[PDB]
Amino acid sequence: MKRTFQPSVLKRNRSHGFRARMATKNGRQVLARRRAKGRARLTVSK
Amino acid sequence: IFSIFVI
Amino acid sequence: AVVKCKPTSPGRRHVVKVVNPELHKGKPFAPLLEKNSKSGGRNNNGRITTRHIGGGHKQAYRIVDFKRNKDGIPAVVERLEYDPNRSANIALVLYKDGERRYILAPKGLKAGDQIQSGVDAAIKPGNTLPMRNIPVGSTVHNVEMKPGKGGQLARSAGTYVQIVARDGAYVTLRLRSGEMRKVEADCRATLGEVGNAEHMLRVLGKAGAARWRGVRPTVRGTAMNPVDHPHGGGEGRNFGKHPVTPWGVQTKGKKTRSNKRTDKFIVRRRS
RNA sequence: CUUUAAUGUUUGAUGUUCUAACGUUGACCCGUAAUCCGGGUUGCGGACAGUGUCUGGUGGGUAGUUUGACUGGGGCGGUC
RNA sequence: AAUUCCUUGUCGGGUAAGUUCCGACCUGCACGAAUGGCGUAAUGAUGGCCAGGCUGUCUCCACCCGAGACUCAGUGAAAUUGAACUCGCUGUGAAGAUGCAGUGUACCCGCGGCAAGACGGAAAGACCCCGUGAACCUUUACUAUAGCUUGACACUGAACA
RNA sequence: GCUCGCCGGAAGACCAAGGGUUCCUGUCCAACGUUAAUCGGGGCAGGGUGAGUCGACCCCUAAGGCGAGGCCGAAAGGCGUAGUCGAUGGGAAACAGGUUAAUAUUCCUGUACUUGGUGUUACUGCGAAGGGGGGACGGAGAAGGCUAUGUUGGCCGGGCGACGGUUGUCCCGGUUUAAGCGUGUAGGCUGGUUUUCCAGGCAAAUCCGGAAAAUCAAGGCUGAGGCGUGAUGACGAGGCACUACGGUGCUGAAGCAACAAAUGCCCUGCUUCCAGGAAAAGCCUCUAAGCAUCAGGUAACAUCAAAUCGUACCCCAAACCGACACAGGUGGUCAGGUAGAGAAUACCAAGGCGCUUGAGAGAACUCGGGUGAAGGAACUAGGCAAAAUGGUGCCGUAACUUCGGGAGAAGGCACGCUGAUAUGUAGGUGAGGUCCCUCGCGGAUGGAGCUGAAAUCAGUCGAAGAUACCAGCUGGCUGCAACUGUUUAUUAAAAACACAGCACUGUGCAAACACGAAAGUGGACGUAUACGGUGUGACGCCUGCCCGGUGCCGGAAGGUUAAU
RNA sequence: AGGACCGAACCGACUAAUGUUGAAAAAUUAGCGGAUGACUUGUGGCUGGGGGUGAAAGGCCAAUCAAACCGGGAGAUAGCU
Ligand SMILES: CC[C@H]1OC(=O)[C@H](C)[C@@H](O[C@H]2C[C@@](C)(OC)[C@@H](O)[C@H](C)O2)[C@H](C)[C@@H](O[C@@H]2O[C@H](C)C[C@H](N(C)C)[C@H]2O)[C@](C)(O)C[C@@H](C)C(=O)[C@H](C)[C@@H](O)[C@]1(C)O
Repeated sequence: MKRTFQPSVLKRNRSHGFRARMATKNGRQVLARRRAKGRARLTVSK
Repeated sequence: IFSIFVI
Repeated sequence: AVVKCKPTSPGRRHVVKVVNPELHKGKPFAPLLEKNSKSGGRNNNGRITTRHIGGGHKQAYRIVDFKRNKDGIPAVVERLEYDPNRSANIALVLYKDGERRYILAPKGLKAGDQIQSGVDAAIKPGNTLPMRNIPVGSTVHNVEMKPGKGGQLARSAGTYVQIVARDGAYVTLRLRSGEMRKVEADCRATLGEVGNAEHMLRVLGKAGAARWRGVRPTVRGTAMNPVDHPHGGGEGRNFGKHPVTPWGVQTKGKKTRSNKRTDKFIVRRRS
């Protein structure tokens, strides 16, 4: 049957990508936390 | 147990 | 011409269409169209804010001159058109200066008749005029409320307004609602009743007829649980509440008009 | 140095009139090739409307809670 | 009767025989007129009842063809499990015993079969109650409150009566 | 390699999405593969993605997003103008063939085209972020014209048959060919041309729009396909070579006609209907400021530019979503023969597969199928399941009915094959020949050739001719719900929800009402024949009494009553 | 002409058996409903947690729903085991 993950990069980037993340005070805090955590992929982009 | 049983 | 349908299927059995033969078959006057694009009853917040709205056919917007400024110049009504955006029909017009416009379509309409606006202008169906200059008792349709503003009263199929008096700088009108409202007299007001009238008599006949006019189903209060709506739960029908809107204010008689800014203008409310 | 009453006031209640705060989701003008905003002229409305503080009413629309114990299971009854 | 407790009410019909069904009666425990009454052609993977056809549904099961089950070769799981040298009966016993008493029976060990028992496995019961437990829902429970509404003062002025 | 079997509206073929080297070649078999494994989508190494024309980038915008200023908000922020982004839609242009182990409309051969720059030569009013035109649009239906495509004959090449026959009215195979350029057809739409004038198109306009006349009517767009050319080209049955036995070279016949024929194209057409059917740019035209020898504009020829990024492979799946090499889910494209109404179904072609444990046994039981004496629902909660019905034509068909229905009610009869009517008919198609002519892809007449149902009569085989596959069971009484529809993704599809119809009630527009501290937005670019809310639920006949309670509407008196 | 009829694709999910450490955390097989419409479908957009959406089942809001998930208050409190 049709399951929950129906991949699509356009939507991926638009919803979770760097710039999207960057477009909101909290989206930025998202990055900030991940940087402080020393994460190797801030936001799974190209 | 349920609840199905008886009762 | 109102016409029953033969029951070659349930949900035609009951249908009753209005067929207007003298209505322009074919495409409308292109340069008086702009896209309309549907609302889905939704806010600029994305929040359904008027329920029961969705789908329906596509609908391009006809412009329609409500103000009626082209005073002096006369025009001729080329043809009568169907408008999806309203109950009434519209008449493509053509003033002598070569300009085309969209008027409503008073009961007389009929291609070839001659229209004109302004303080001069024949008292005759279709001609717009300050009520300053329309004889008390006329049956004047699409009426302005603020002089020069637009025309906002009696625009629906078959509607009309009756000028009953005019002391001072003011006129008192008899709105179809039966209200008695004063209006500034300097207000434009096109002459006669508006068309279709028969519009009233269609019967639609099936579910789809509603859906494809962009109306979505209405789900009764008491068909839902307590959390959804003040009505019902009950283990079997049940009610036992004074009826209310899904936000708790009573329907069935509670007036809900509160203005004051505009009470000066209402002479006598309807019943 | 007045009640049976009335001219000058400082002051409430009501009714008319005015424009000058205030409204304008009328019209026109400019910023400006701009259905936002602002400025301007003007018509309409006009000390109303609206708003702030205070205040009586209404208020399951929304929230937090309470709704006893005994008991030959518990409830109902009875008891305290 | 989607409403009738008493109830398989009573009468009529259908059956050899009918607590259902069809038609009636009215004694409606406890129908009733837009939380609509009574009807209704057509429609319905809708509920109840009947008949023809049909038959392995049944009397009552037989044979056959294929896929497993069985044997060999290769690969190779699972839940459960205090420890096991893990029989029957009658009785005792935290009250339904493989394990206590008494007694009967039984050479040691597989493989294929079957599920009567291990109060078999699986989920720290939902029913039951209990906790000065939780949550959502209700209202003429209590206390508040957004909203709606009332007046006063401010923004707020001038006249004449 | 030879048989055998399975899919063939797929289990074949091309992609998008998604994956991201899974592609190809060597090499290895530990781990991965539900077994072995010499094999692999597995390890290691090397190779492989070639574009002015396909696509992205790009121009253009829809929904919607962002948003200088701005309005609003304790802060964070919210909304929105000018704009600026955003394809799921619009926008210039390449085709047939060949070649790589692996890409190719990208490389090669043949043959083309698009738009700009520059130059030459002619000829000319050029010119906007502006006006107008166009682009530009729905559903259903109806045929006609036509292609793909098929069938047969002719043509070409090959065959003379492992077993009676096959020199023939016999067998097998092939018979394919593009863009481009020329032609402008079936057929669609539309009266042209000139002069003058004008409150419109924010300014301007010669354009569009409007008003007059004036004169010929045949002018103009649009346009499948065919035909010519492209093409002495290519492809090509089949041949001969060699091959390291996978393949690889070379050579090369005919290449016509008739009939049938789409759901494709003509057709963004035509007819009709109501529910009334994006936007913007490219393109065309118009002028303003502006330039007037200039610059620009138009044409012919010549030449130069067209970057960058994608291009392997899987793509109804072992490569994507499902933790798996998982009986599931996954949008678009193509579509042959025989029978058939058919994209159903059965058997095949092209092509692709036999599903990554097998080998034997022929027990109980379980799963899935086949047949069954006599009986025929006795089974059971219940005919659950099985069984039966099943096509086409004609005959024929009850209550009731909203006059449509009920109806495929029910129930009958025929059905194959052969001959004849008729060496092949009714019909369809249609070349010659003759006349006509604005000579054409015209028209009229013309009937060869081709194609070819159904009927009847006569005869004939089987137990059986709708012979397989495929393919309604029917009727009677009754509750409920009018009906099509919707629902508890994953124990409830119903009598529940919805529905059209009905009623009450609110709402005069800065509407009621809803989201929102607010700005604002929806309601609606609507306006009482409208909109919200509530109940009821097609239709038919109808809907009685009670306002004491609770609520709502009205009520300028009086009693009680807040801040002050 | 039709929320018209029979019936594939496509969309549904009425019955049964199988399966229940599945082939599958809802399917398979045989039957079944709709199939020009309130139809069905690809791409992209908007709606946010006492909030959304809901032809209404307390349905759905990523295998989670009478108040989603992640982190925090946090070692909530637990007269109970
Ligand atoms: C398919 C697969 C599932 O099986 C079924 O669902 C069967 C059909 C249920 O019966 C179904 C059907 C039925 C009839 O039970 C037989 C019904 O009464 C119950 C409630 O659910 C069972 C057995 C239920 O047990 C029963 O639950 C009762 C509370 C008590 C009973 N016990 C006293 C013996 C107990 O065995 C229960 C809870 O699901 C078992 C727990 C452990 C599980 O959740 C496990 C994971 C099951 O879901 C399952 C095995 O995976």
